This record gives sequence, structure tokens and C-alpha cells, in this order.
Amino acid sequence: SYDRAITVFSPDGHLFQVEYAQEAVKKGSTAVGVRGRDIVVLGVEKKSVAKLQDERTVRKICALDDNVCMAFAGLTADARIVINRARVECQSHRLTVEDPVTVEYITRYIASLKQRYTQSNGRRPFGISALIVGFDFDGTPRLYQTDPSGTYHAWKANAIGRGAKSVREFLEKNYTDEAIETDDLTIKLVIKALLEVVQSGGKNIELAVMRRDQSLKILNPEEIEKYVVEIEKEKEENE
Amino acid sequence: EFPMPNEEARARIMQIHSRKMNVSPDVNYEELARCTDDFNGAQCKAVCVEAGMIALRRGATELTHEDYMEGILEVQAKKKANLQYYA
Amino acid sequence: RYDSRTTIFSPEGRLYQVEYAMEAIGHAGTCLGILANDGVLLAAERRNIHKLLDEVFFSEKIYKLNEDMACSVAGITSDANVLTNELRLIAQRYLLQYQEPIPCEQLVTALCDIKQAYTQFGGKRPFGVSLLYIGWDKHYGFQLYQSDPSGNYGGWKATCIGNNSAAAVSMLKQDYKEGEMTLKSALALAIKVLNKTMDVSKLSAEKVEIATLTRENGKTVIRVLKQKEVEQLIKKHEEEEAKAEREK
Amino acid sequence: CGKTMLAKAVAHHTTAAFIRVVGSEFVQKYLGEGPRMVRDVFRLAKENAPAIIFIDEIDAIATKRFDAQTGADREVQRILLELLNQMDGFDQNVNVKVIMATNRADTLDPALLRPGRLDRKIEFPLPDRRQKRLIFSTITSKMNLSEEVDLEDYVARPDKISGADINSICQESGMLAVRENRYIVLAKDFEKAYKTVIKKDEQEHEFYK
Amino acid sequence: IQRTLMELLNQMDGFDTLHRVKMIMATNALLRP
Amino acid sequence: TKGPDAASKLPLVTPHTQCRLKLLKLERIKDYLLMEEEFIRNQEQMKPKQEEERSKVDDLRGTPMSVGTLEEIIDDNHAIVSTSVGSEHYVSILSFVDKDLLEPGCSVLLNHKVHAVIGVLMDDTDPLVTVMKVEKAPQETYADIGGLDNQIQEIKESVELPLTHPEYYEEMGIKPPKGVILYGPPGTGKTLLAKAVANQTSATFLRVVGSELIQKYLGDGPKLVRELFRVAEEHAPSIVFIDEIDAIGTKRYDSNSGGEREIQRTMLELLNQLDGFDSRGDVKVIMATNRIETLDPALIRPGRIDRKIEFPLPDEKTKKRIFQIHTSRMTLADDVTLDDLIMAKDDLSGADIKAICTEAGLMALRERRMKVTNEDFKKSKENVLYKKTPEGLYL
Amino acid sequence: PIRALDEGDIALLKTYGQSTYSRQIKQVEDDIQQLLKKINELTGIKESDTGLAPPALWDLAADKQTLQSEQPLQVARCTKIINDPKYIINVKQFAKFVVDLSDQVAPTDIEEGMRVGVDRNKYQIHIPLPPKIDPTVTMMQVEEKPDVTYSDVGGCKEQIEKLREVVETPLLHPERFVNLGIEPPKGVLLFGPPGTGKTLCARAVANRTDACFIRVIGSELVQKYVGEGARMVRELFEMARTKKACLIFFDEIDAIGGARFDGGDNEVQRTMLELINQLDGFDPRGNIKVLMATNRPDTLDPALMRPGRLDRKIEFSLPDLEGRTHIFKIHARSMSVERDIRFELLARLCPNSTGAEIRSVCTEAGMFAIRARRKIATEKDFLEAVNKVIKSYTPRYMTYN
Amino acid sequence: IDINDVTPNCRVALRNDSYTLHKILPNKVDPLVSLMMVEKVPDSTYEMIGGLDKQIKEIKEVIELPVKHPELFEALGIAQPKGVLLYGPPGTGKTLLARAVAHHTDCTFIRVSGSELVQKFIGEGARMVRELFVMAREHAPSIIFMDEIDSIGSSRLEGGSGGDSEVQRTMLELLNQLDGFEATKNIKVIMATNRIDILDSALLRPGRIDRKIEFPPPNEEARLDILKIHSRKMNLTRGINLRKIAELMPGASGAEVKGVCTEAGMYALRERRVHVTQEDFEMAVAKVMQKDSEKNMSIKKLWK
Ligand SMILES: Nc1ncnc2c1ncn2[C@@H]1O[C@H](COP(=O)(O)OP(=O)(O)OP(=O)(O)O)[C@@H](O)[C@H]1O
Ligand SMILES: Nc1ncnc2c1ncn2[C@@H]1O[C@H](COP(=O)(O)OP(=O)(O)OP(=O)(O)O)[C@@H](O)[C@H]1O
Ligand SMILES: Nc1ncnc2c1ncn2[C@@H]1O[C@H](COP(=O)(O)OP(=O)(O)O)[C@@H](O)[C@H]1O
Ligand SMILES: [Mg+2]
Ligand SMILES: [Mg+2]
Ligand SMILES: [Mg+2]
Ligand SMILES: [Mg+2]
Repeated sequence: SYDRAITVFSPDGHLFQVEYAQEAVKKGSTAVGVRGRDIVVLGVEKKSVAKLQDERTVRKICALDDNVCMAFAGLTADARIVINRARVECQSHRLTVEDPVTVEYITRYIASLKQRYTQSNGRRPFGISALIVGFDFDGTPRLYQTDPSGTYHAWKANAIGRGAKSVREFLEKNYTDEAIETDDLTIKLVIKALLEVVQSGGKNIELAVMRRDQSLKILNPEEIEKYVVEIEKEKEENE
Repeated sequence: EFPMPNEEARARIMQIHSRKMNVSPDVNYEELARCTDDFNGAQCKAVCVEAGMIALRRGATELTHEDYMEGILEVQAKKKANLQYYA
Repeated sequence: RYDSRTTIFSPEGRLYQVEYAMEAIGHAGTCLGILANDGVLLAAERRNIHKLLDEVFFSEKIYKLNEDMACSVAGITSDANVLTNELRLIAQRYLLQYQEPIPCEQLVTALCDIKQAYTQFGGKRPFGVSLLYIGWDKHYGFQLYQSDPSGNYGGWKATCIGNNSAAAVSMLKQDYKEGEMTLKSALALAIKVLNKTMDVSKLSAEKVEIATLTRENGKTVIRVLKQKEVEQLIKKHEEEEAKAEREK
Repeated sequence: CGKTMLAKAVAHHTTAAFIRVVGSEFVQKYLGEGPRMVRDVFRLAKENAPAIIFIDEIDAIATKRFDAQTGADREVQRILLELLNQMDGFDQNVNVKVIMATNRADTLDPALLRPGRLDRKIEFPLPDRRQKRLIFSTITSKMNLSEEVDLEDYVARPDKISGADINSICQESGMLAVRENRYIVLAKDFEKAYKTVIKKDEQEHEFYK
Repeated sequence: IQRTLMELLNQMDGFDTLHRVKMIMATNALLRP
Repeated sequence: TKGPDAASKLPLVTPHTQCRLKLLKLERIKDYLLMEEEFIRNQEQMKPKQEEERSKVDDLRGTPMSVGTLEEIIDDNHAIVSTSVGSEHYVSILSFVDKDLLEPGCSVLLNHKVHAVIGVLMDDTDPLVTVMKVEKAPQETYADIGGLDNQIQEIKESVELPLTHPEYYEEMGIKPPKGVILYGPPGTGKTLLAKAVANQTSATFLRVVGSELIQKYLGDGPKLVRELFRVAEEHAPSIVFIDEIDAIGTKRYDSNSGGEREIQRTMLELLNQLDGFDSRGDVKVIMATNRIETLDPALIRPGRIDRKIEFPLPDEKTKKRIFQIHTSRMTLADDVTLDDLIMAKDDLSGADIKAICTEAGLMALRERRMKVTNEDFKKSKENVLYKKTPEGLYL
Repeated sequence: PIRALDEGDIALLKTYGQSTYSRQIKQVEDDIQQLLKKINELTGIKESDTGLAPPALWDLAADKQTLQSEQPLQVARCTKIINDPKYIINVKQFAKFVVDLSDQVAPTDIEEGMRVGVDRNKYQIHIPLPPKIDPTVTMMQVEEKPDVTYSDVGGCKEQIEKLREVVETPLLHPERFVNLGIEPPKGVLLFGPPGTGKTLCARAVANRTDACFIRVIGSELVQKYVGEGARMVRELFEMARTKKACLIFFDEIDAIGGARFDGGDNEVQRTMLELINQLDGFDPRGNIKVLMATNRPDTLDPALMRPGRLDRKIEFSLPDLEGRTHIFKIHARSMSVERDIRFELLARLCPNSTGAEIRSVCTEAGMFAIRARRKIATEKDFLEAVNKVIKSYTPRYMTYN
Repeated sequence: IDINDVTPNCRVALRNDSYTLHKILPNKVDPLVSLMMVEKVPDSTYEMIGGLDKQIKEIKEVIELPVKHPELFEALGIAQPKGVLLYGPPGTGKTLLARAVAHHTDCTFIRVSGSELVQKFIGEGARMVRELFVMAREHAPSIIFMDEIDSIGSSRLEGGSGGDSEVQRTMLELLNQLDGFEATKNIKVIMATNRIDILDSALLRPGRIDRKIEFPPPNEEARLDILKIHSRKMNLTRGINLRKIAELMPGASGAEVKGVCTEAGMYALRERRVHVTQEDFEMAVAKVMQKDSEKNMSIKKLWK
């Protein structure tokens, strides 16, 4: 009886509506992000769109600024709003402070907006979790995850959405300094992270690759094919 | 009609059921009656009995008003604690 | 239950009011659109075909928004009118600010943002209207856009909204040839689909509206087919069906 | 309009056993007693056949079956299901006929209006300028009446009144004639009774209209 | 429950009306003859 | 004492396939059965004292012997017994009756004419309870369950290991779990696990449904529950399987109906037998339900139900194990790759996996084949599953 | 387009295939089943035990002598005496008769209202009988002290104190109350969440009551026949009154103490009303302290919960951290644990958990340490048990820090 | 009397004086459960079902094949199917198919339909189910037909005042008798319903309802077959084209097809003739297939 209002505390001090908003994130396609020394990658599974529909409008990885990008989970309707407000915020921050927006700052503002939307009745929580990464630290790669609650955290590597637990365990098992020593190895690591929960062929794995002082580079199907071929070569070498 | 005892009725009932017990002259039965809204006669008798037992627990030879208030609390199974936001 | 208001999240994390609004869309009349190489069209079914009802607007289901956009409508009539009025307002506002026609997707995104805001803030019910969009723009050309009551849109080549949507969409996916459809073939396919999408037989012209979008000399003329050409398409489909059963 | 009266006429004119129940009789407490009574009625009709079952005011237990979410709500659906099974189920009745009377006929379950269960759906409309004349003549035939009263004056009036309203008009006319210590019914008391019975609006609070 | 009362008052009670026995109900389209 | 009345079962035959070794094992079992029949048939026939005493006791008892209830014991040779009609009689106790077990409330045996106590009805079990006892153990063993390794381990550590190896629990100082509930989606393996437990157990097994525990009369429900648990106590190592506990385990609430309150009373008697005044004894209770959230908290609280064993829908490995088990008897083809059916979306249960095999065999019979193929399996899958979901909202 | 199976198809399907050993195996299986049935039918006795004494114990041919000489006597209570005096006897449900005593007994022995034995032919009174004692009610006594004590209850110091103050101290030391003129409560309602230890406290009370402890079986109070439950309650209270300072325990009082409504329970409500007027009303109850426990006190009749029938209402709330630590120590005293187990940490890891859940945690820790072949349960096993018992039945915890 | 035939719960006869067991007698059956067994088979035959041939063949793979030739299932290594559910729009032939099965079967057919299992007292429904399955096992092989299974087989509602818990207890007893601790041998169940989504997931699960046979509304050829079946005894005129009548009945049910024949005959009865013309069939098509629409364009125009 304590889960029908956002501003009502349960006897054990639980805001159950916020947790129910969290539950919507787990119903979205997985997004995997891992940062390297000179690379930040955003793995995303595709839902194998209908044969008679265009994928161009089902974009899940979007860039807030010229050098910060985010991948979300949960409902697309809330995610689009969050991304639009984040873009407006980074542009406004550039206007007031000529320095480019920081990935930490944009993460903090996204978390603040989510928190403001889970602070009163008559405002449904944003049921999306965002994986914000970027080289905005001017020489330092950063990765961030915003829970729909309004809390953000810095992760060396993290996963959100359906099957996030398995990918998180995988990454905890093999995210090492040696694994991310080069960009190609980091991209391969993203590929192995996404393969286990997304079993399928090509076009089901979308990777966003951003290099230092560069722009977002959504890998074409040919590139993910060559990387998955490389992974198959590695596993056949292992056997 | 047998109604729920009012303030005067509750005070009189507590006086009746405390007649056999050694009670301080300082007990304000009018204050007790105010503190026991929606109490029937049986609950007032239980208030007196529990006040007597609370006095006996402390080894007090005579009852006190605070003993009666604690008995009022114990009749409805309520427990009073020092709340951290009530100062 | 967890459907008292739209802001309530189910323990599984589902907006029950939003899902209710979408499931309610099937009550609306059948609307569909086919994207062809030379243009895009919309097809609608008139549920109300009473002889005492006069047809004065001829556009009860298909609305013109901009000089290069049009939209079909399926859902609550009042919400439909509100959304189309807002669509015209956004279109003219963008035209005033930028002095160029809207790139289709921007206007659809504006409506979807408004609808999402309605399903997010308390005290407002979600807009129980799902509407298809057609238009041409300088960036990607002809596009067919779908809108849901939740504000989730998506690019599509051919869809159907309203009564018996699933069957129409399935047969669309079955017999649509990507990149090999002309406007005439698209019209024939739309008529074929609308024939058995609705239970009414013979596909009366008075019960069906079709509007087509074309790119002629950089003008983007929006044409609503009159009863004559609709009846010609009906007779063409009838003769095609007669030819098909000749093999039997 | 004369539904129950026609069922009464059928009961009087038939050589088969007649069973008369009300749809409200089936709605009981003690779950499983409603369908038990439905089954009891149908089995009773089966034992002494041919038989006729008249379930008047069945509109109570006839509403379109929806997803009932309470036990009491499921009880009426269970009653309707038992009635459907008894009418057209595994045990074909044979030689028993079921007559039902409602006032809506559109809120009823489509399974009940199935051509295997309720073959004929006969409409009993409000009497028109013809049926009203026949009703007036039939009712007033036994009444003493008078030479000066002309029932055609009252029949031609545009007021839409059922046969029960006609009977009430005639009974009030008799009461008015008897109140004035008169054994004859004339135009004046008949007219006053007509005006009294016609007044059916009561309050209506003046703004619904 | 109301319909049951409607049927009870419209039963054969007025059919026989044995030996002029009336009903004197006391309390607080039911008002027609 | 009255030790456990374990269900009887024959030794299992391993080969399964209709080979010669299976025939030899079955012939050996038949040979032992024939030897037993011959021995216990030639016993009484070859056989050619106590007869005088038995005859004297039988003539003194007479026939028929009425069954009454002992009310009071007045002297060593006099007592008040109430006949089944409710009338008490001051009768005499005959010498050939144990005065030790003659206790008030017991069912005494009375002479038809004099009504003197001539014996005591020892069992006197309610016939509605003695049916619950399992006599023929089910043939489903633990080898008939695919996956469910954790569930099998918990159920064993609760009901089987304490009997087989009590030393671990004795040395550890812990009393083994005496109550388990098996909950999960329908067709997952709850009743299968209970059947396997009954097949493997050496203790007496009592199976109820939770709907036969409800009786028409007022006090007969709780009385039946008490009689069932008394019978479980009589045979010291006992397992009571209450399937479909939702039937009576539903949450208590203020109900304005005699039936609902009586059912709540039955459940209260059940959970007073489970954990109340007096120790329950060496009686372990297994409960099964498809809806544990609707159960009364007092019923499934620790102390009554110690292990809440979850039974989730099978995953890929469990689905493969169930397919291997349920296609073992089938004459499978070569092109049949079960992995295509094992994949599924998320909702293939163990019960569905067996219906898939049955339907595939039926489709093979349709084509006059006794060897099922891949097309048969896919047709069976798309024929046998009945579904019921969110729309395209989440990305 | 599927085709039905024909007789030739059936014959081929049952023949064309494996048939060298299938027929033999099937026949052997069937005849093994038949032999099993035949063995069962041949033995099929399971001789039912009857109360037959050892042959040396009876060895009596005089049993026939007493069978023939002694006559059975119907029991009946002499309701009214008549003054040759006549006697009106009530033969339970059979009938009422006006009889006279046989020559064996004297008129002085027979008094009004006592139950006597009468012959089945003339109904003459032949022998007076002791007053009826109910067998079910007399078995409602405990007479066997449970082996749990107050030291086995942890985290209920004040609850145990109040319970003793009602049911123990007035019986043991009535002087501490009569001097101050204090009338002790005669009833307790132990209410709280299930598993908090109210039944355990009742058992501890019965373990040291040193008086008559009566545990009331709720099933017996609910009888099939009308008016029998109220009668049973009446005899139960009478039996309690015969004894000195009786103790009566009603566990799960909500079984019969449900709120009245308007046939429903009726008979159960009548039994509850009988218990209500026995506890308080005319005819003072006497030295009978009643004990009642229930985990759903809200469903009880307000008349039964009235503080003249259930005077003291003790709440068994969830234990605090000190209480949870005490319960952990109590339930791990016999456990083979290590010396470094921080039971305070385990108590803090079970925020809202009853003592039953603590015992379940200890049992699961022992089970975990048994699973791996270890004879000592480490703190890791207790942590795993706490997880499995409390936590089993991360993104949500991500918000808290 | 051999003691070995005196099994528990049998009704023995005892002499007037010594109560001597002298006859074994038929077993006791609850009188309400005794009338559930079909004694006079229904007259509906398989040839009276038109348009449902696949449905008949699928139902005979569970009702007929497992009991007539059980050796095939042991040889295949599969388990015999036990239950079939017939679901579809009203008047499609579910009860007609159940009546035809009860006519052509050699097994004991037991009918228990509607609320025969819904009793006032507590536990009576469960006891009736238990004794029904005991009776079915005694007369094995047997077929239980549960028509209108929505009455007791609806989805389990949570407890409370708004709860059908007693009917749910009866349903749970039925569930255990269908797939529980004790397996049922040579007992098949047929269930019919118009709402398959109302039924509980535990009742529809495989093992209890192995095959779900759907009865869609007859197509044009199926409608023609039903028309020819229900007009076989009718004196059709020479200019009767029953195919056109089938085309004039789109989306009709089997009961409506029969009602059309009945009304076409009733028109001839009205005109006092024993033959029917095409016009009679066409007017009956209109009289039977008369639907009710919204009648208020206001409500119709809420949705564009
Ligand atoms: N894990 C499994 N491995 C093998 N067979 C299984 C498994 N789970 C289920 N089955 C099969 O499914 C059949 C039906 O399942 P079962 O009797 O165990 O149901 P349940 O879990 O008790 O559910 P419900 O009581 O709702 O029917 C079993 O007889 C068995 O053959
Ligand atoms: N305070 C406690 N101290 C020690 N052990 C406890 C405590 N409370 C409960 N327990 C343990 O929990 C077990 C079950 O508790 P108990 O039988 O007393 O439950 P209850 O409170 O009477 O609940 P219910 O409502 O189910 O009757 C006891 O046998 C005991 O081992
Ligand atoms: N496929 C069919 N072929 C022939 N007659 C049919 C068919 N379907 C229905 N009917 C006729 O219509 C009636 C349908 O009633 P019934 O089958 O009992 O309804 P339900 O299927 O809803 O139980 C039957 O009397 C039957 O004679
Ligand atoms: Mg009427
Ligand atoms: Mg089961
Ligand atoms: Mg207890
Ligand atoms: Mg039917």
C-alpha cells in the first residue's frame, strides 16, 4: 500500500515508485560501455527491427555534444526527452562558460533532472538509465551511468538493460589493464561483452566508438563483422 | 442505553476502582479522564490495575499520577519512547 | 491495481495507462500508408457511412499540415483535432523561424515530445491518437512516419493502424517489394490490402479515402483521390481478382 | 406492453406443463444455489414433458459476460452459463420450450441470443393507433361504459402509452366513476383519468428535459 | 429485490381478492393502479 | 512404537531399452515372485495349544462386536462406555483386555448384548485419512527429473538426508528442516519432486490436496487435520505432502461467512499442528502451490516452512535435460536437433517439453512413422503451446 | 489433409519394428503385476491389534461367570426425588422415567442431581456413580511439562516480565498484591507477528507454572453438533474451577474468537459468547488466569478483547538488535560454531526478522557447513544463511549509500 | 464371501440378526455424481458435423487412439494425451462434437457441465470432483466432458470478500485429479469454453489440457457443408443454390447456419407448404443474421 505514491516512504524507508521506475530500465535492450586509455566504446544490441521499417529513427546511441555520447535503456519516449534536455544543457553551459561541457557535468545535470522528476507527485520518474561517456575531461576518458532514481556513478565498465548482470559479471571477470591497452582490444572486449546476451548474427550489435579529440564514429556493419571474425579467430586459437 | 463513559464518568470510575489501592493525593483524575478518550469502564478499571502494577514494579509503596498515565499507555498496548524528532 | 493514473509505475515497470491507450487505438478505423519510389500515399476507411451523413470536408481522416506534409488520423476525434491543430501550429512556427519546410522528422518529434509530456505529467491522460505521417524533405525525401499514444515514433515503409492492423501489416510485409514500388503499384497494393482488411465486401469507394504525395517540378502537390479514380482502382482490383481465380 | 400477459395466455391455452420463474429468483446467496435452481427448474420441466419454461425478467441474469473479478460477480455469470448449458447443452431437452421476457434485448449475452438457444426474438413495441384501439375495446368490453363516451377520441391522441397504461387509465376511470356514487362511466371521468395517467414526468428537476 | 416486489404485488393476489380483504401498508412507476 | 509404513515397490530395471538384459532382470524378478508365491502357498497347505484360548475368547466376545467410546474408568473391572448412539452404559471390563491401553476417549470393543468391554480398537483411523497413505510408490525417481539440482538438494537435505544420515545434524547441533514449500509456475516439477521423494523415501508418505482437508460439517475439518497429523505421528518417520496448499493456505481475513471462517479455522489447525504447543515430532511436511504470495504469512513462516524452494521456468540447460529425459524412450531421428526447440523466448516449462514430445510422436504416427523427425518436432511445438506483454516501448 | 489410421496400418505399426523381445517383456511385466496382486490377496491380512492381554494375564473362565451374572446398567441422573420414595431419572437422550431404587442401595446414598446406573428392563436405580468428568476436557490438561524454559526466550525481557506478573507472580506470591490492594489481571493476550515467540512463552509458562495448565485445543471447541462447543467450554471452566489456581491457554484464539456478524458461524459465535461470559460476568471466574495468543488480534471480537476478559495485552514486537543478538546466541549454543563469530553483525544483517527467522538462519548455517564436509560452522556460513533466509525471500540498493 | 474382496469403503450387506457379511453389493456413488454418467447416448453423429474435420481428427487422437490402441504410444515411447479443450465463438460445434464423441465412443462417457460442481457447502465441490474421478476410474476407460468450464476453471482470484475461493478449491481438486500425485489411467477429459483467456494458466497447462482445439467460425465451404447437413430432410426446390446462401452469411456460426434452415422452413410453415424456395432461405439469412449496431452516431464518432 506504500507503492502508489512517489513521495511516500515505506515503513522500511523505501521509495517503491523509484524502484518500479528502475524495473522499466531492465526491460530495455542492453547497452555496454567500457573506457580505455585512448578510447571509449558504447556497445548496444539491436532488436532486429521489422522487415518493413527504417532503422534510422530507432537510434539508441546519441551524442549530447560534439564529444560526449550516451546510450540508454528503458522507454524511448523518456530517453528522447532526456537526450534533448541534455543537448540543450550542454549548449547552454557552453554559452555561460566558454569551456566545453564536462561529461561529469552533463551526467550531474541528467541525474538532477531525473531527481527533480522523482521528487513530487504528478511527475512520473524518467524510466531510462543512461550510459554517458566522453573525452570532455580534456585528456581523460570518463564513463558514467545515471540510474532513473537520480544517482550517477563512474564505472570503468558497466552494462544496463536486459541481461546487464551477465555482462557486468563478464566484464568484472576480464576487464584488465592488459585487455584495454589498445583501441582494437577494447572494441573486441565490447564485442565479447555483447555476444553472450545478444546471440545473433550481424546488425544486432551497434558500437559507438569515440577517440580522443575526435567525433562519434558509429561503426558500420562491415567493421563489426571484421571484429567478430577476429574474435572467432581468437576463440578458435584458444581451442 | 449504556453509553461510553464521558470525562466525569471516567474520572468517577477510576476513583471507584482505585479506592482499595494506596493512591497519592496528588493524582489528578480529571487529567486522567481527558487522557483516556474512548475508554469504557473496563478499560478504566484496567488503567487503575495497570497503574497499581507499574507502581509495584518500581517498588513504590504508593501510586502516582505518572503511574496512572503509564497504565493508560499499557492498557491500549502502546509503548512510549523518546522520539528523536520530538523535542 | 496500478492503472489509477498515468504517473503510476507497475512493479514490473509498465505504464498501464499508456498501454491502455495504445490497445484502445484498435477501435479506430483502419488507416494505412505505402512508401513508393516516386511518392507516398495514405489510405483510410470511413467507419461512418450513413446516407444521412453529408461529406463536406472530404478529409475527415487525412489532414494537410504543411505544403509538403500530410497526416492520417486514428484515435479519439477530439484528441485527433487537437493534435492536428498543434501540428499545423508547430509547422507554421518552424516555417516562420527558419523559412524552410520542416524536415518531417522534426515535426513528428515535436508531436511525440508533446505526447510524452502528456503521459509523464500528472492530471493529464495520454493522447489516445496514433497518426501516420507522410512528407518529402530535402534531407531524405519521401518518408512514412508512425506515431503511438506514448510518443514513440518510427520510420516505416508500410504500416496499418486501426481495425485488424496486425493482419494488414503482416500481408504488407508478405507482399511488399522494397525499392520496386511505383505510386500506381502502391495504390493497387493499398486497395488490395483494404479489401480484406475490413469485413465489408466489394470495397465501396465511398467507404475509402486515399491521398497521395508526389514530387512534381519541386512543388510537392498533395492530392486526395476523388471518387472516380477510387472507383477505377476498385474495378481494377476486381478484374485482377477475377483474373487470379481464372487459374482455378 | 403485454409480454407477461401473453405468457399467461400461453399458460392458460397450453396442454403442456407451465413453469413460471423470475430472473431475480435465481440471484440468491449461498453460492451454487442459483444454478442449482436453474437446473432444478429445467429437470422438473424434463420430468413432466411437454413443458414450457417462462423466465420473466431474465434481463437481470442475462448481461454480456465480461471478465468478472469478484466471486459475487462470477456467480451471475455462473448462473447464465448454467442456463445456457441447460437450454442448449449436452443433454438436449426435447419437448420443452423456453420463453424469456426482457426490456432491453441488446444488453443480453450473445450466447443467449444464439439461434440454437433463443430462436425467435419477438418485439413488443408500444401500441400504435390501432393496437391502442383494440386494447381499449377489449378492456372496456366488460366495463359498463356509456353511450356518450367515444373511445376513438382517446385512441387518436398522440400520447405513447403502453397497454399497462391503458389498463391504468380504464381502472382510474372506473374509480372516478365510483367515487362520485355513479355506476356509469362517462366522458368527463374518463378524460380526467387519461390526464392523470398521462402525467408521468413527476419532477425531472426541470433541466434534464 | 425490487423486481421481486414488483412481481409479488402483480401476482394472483389481486386475482382472487377473497372476501374483500384489503392491504393497509404503512411506512414512508410504483404509484399506478 | 508402530514404525514407518513405507510404500512397497519392486526393484527398478535399468536397461529401459527392450534388450535381452532387461528381459533377464524382469525374469529374475518374476522368478523371485514365483518363489514367494510357492513358499507362502505351500506353507498353509503343508501345515497340519492356543486354539483353546482363541476359541474361548471368541465365544466370550461373540459376534457382532459393537464399537463404542470409553468415557470413564470406574474400577479395575467396570467402566462407562458410550455407544455410537450417544447413550452411556455402565459395563463390566473383561479380564482379557489390557488395562494399560484402556484410556478415556479410546474406541473400545463391546459385546452386542451385555455391552461388556471385550477389546480395544487400536487403529480406529478415520477412513478419510487412511486413504491419504501411499501404498504403491510412484515410479518416477530422481532420474526422471531434468535439472532442478538445487531444488533436489534442498528437498533431500530436508526430508531424505535427515533419515539416512542423522549423524551430521546431531554433531552439528542443528535440527534438520522439517518443512518445505515448492512454489513456481505451473508445470515446473513440484509434484514431480514430491513423487520422486515418495518413490525414494523409506518413511511413510501421506498425500493430501488441501481440498479434501475441507469437510462439510463444522468441526470435521480441523478434526480431520488433527487425525492426519496423529497418523503421521504414529508412524514415527513420516512425510506429509500437502499439494495445492493455496486451497486452504490463503491469507486470513475478516470474513462474514461461516464457510470462509471454517476454512480459516482448518488452516489454523493445520499450522497449529505444524508449529504450536507440543513438538511436531519426526513428521516432515511438503507443501506445493503456484501462488505463494497469496499464502498466509503464519503458514509459511520459518518454523513451519523452513525452506521456501523456488521452482523457476527451465533455462536452456534444464530444457535440454528435460528433452533428453522425455525423448529417451522415443526412437529419435538423425537430423533432429533439439537445440532449435530448446532456445525458445523464455517460457518453455517441463510440462510443455513433455507435451511437445507426445505431439511429435503423434505427428509421426500421422505420417505412419515410428521415428520422429525435426519437422514433427517443430509442428508439435507450434501446435501444443498456448500463449497467454508490453509493446514496442522499451529500447 | 491428414488421414486416419486403418486396421492394416495398426497391425503393421504394432508389428513392423521391434518385436523379438517386446512381446516377451510386456507379457512378463503383466504377469509380474498379476503375481504381485496374487501375493497381496493371499496374505492380505495385516492382523489388526486388539486389546488382548497376555494369555497368562487373564486365563479366566470366570469371565463368563461375571458376563452372565453382572448386568449392564444405563447411566442416568436423578433429576428430582419424590416423597415409598420415587425418583425421576434422565437417561441422557433416551427418556425420563420415574423409578425406585433396588434393595441393594439405601435412599440416603442417592441424592438429587447425581448420575446413577439403572438396569435396562425396569430402570431401577442400582448403583450411584461418580460425577461425570469429560474425557476430551480432561485430556485438555497438559500433565507433561514442555522442555523449554524462560532462558530459551530472548529479546522479550519486558514481555516475559509482564507475562510472569500476570500468570506466575500472583500465584506464587499473592502477598505482594493483597498488601497494596492490587487485583492482578486474570488474562493475557499475546499478540504479534507470527514467529515472534508467543507460543514459546506460553510453553515456558507451562514449564514452571507449578499449577494446573490447560491447553485448549481449538478443534475440540468447534464441534459438529449444535451447542456442544459452548458445553465443552462450560465443562472446561468448571474443571478449572475445581482446581486451585488453574492456568488456561487458548492458542490462536482467532479460530473461535472472531467478531460477531449477522447464518455464518453462529455455533462458533455461541461458543465464543459462552467463553466470554465465563471469563467475565455473573458468577465470578475464580482463581483462573486465562492465556490467549494470536497473530491477528484485529479479527477478535471487541467483547473478548475487553480488559475484563483479556486485561493485559502484551505485544510481541520484532526483536531489536540486542534481542536479535540474544536470540542468535540462544539458537547457536548447541551449534558447532567457531569462536570468532560476530553475532552482533548477524543481528544487524536481519533488520526486521522474528526469532523463528533467526533459528532458520542458524539451521541454514549449520546446513551450509554440513554441505561441505566441515564440522564447524564458520561466520561465512552464517553470512550465507542470512543471505538465503532474509535477502533471498542490487539496483534498488544502488540508490542507498 | 471371500475376505479378499472386502476392500475398504465397499458397501456390504449384513444379515438382520448377526450382522453377518453376506454380499459385496455395488459400491456407493454420490447421487449427484451418479446422474453424470451418460446412459442414453446422444443422437448426434460425426456425419452431422460439417466444416470440422481436422478438429474431429485431432480430438480422436486423444479420445479414441490412446484407448483403442494404447500399444502405439508405448512403442513410440510417448505418454498418452489426457485432455483436450474445445474453444471458440459460441455455436461453432464444441458441444455438438462432444455429443458426437459420446455417440461413437465405446468408453463410459461422463458429463459434468456448468455448475454441477458448484455446491453451497464447503468442500462439497472438491468431494464431487474426487468421487467423479473415482467413478471414472471404476468405469475405465472413460471420458469426462466438462462443458462451460469457465464456471469453475476461471483464473484464480486473490482471496478476500471479492473471492471465489470455494469454486477455486473445487478447481484445484480438479487440477490435482487431472495432473497430481496419483496418475490417472485410461481417463480422458474434454473441456469446452467460449473464453480460453479467462481459464487459469494452471488448468490450461500441458499435462492437464494437452491439446487446445480451436473452433473458428465456419468458412464458406464449411458453411455450405453445414447448410447441406441441416437441410437434408428439407424439401428443397429445384432452384435452390445453397452455395449462394453460404456466401450470404459471412462470418456466421454453425448455429446461425442451422437457424437459417429452421427459419426458411418456418416461412414455408407460415405459407402452409412443405417445400422451401431460395427466397425463403434469403429472407431467413436476413432474419437470423440481423445484428444490433450502436444506433447513436454520437458514440460511433468518438473514435475517428
Ligand atoms: N524439470 C523437469 N524434468 C522432467 N520432467 C519435468 C520437469 N518439470 C516438469 N516435468 C514434467 O511435467 C509433468 C507435469 O509437471 P508436474 O506434475 O511436476 O507439475 P507441477 O510443477 O506440480 O505443477 P501444477 O501443480 O501447476 O500442475 C511431470 O509429470 C513431468 O513429466
Ligand atoms: N524471542 C525468541 N527467542 C528465542 N527463540 C524464539 C523467539 N521467538 C521465536 N523463537 C523461535 O521461533 C520458534 C517458533 O516461534 P513460535 O512457535 O513461538 O511462534 P509464535 O510467535 O507463537 O507464532 P505463530 O503466530 O505462528 O503462532 C520457536 O520454537 C523458537 O525456537
Ligand atoms: N460444424 C457444424 N456442422 C453442423 N452443424 C453444426 C456445426 N456447428 C454447429 N452446428 C449446429 O449448431 C448448433 C451449435 O450448438 P453447440 O455446438 O452446442 O454450441 P457451442 O459450440 O457453443 O457449444 C448445434 O445444434 C449444431 O446442430
Ligand atoms: Mg413482465
Ligand atoms: Mg502439482
Ligand atoms: Mg503459536
Ligand atoms: Mg456449448
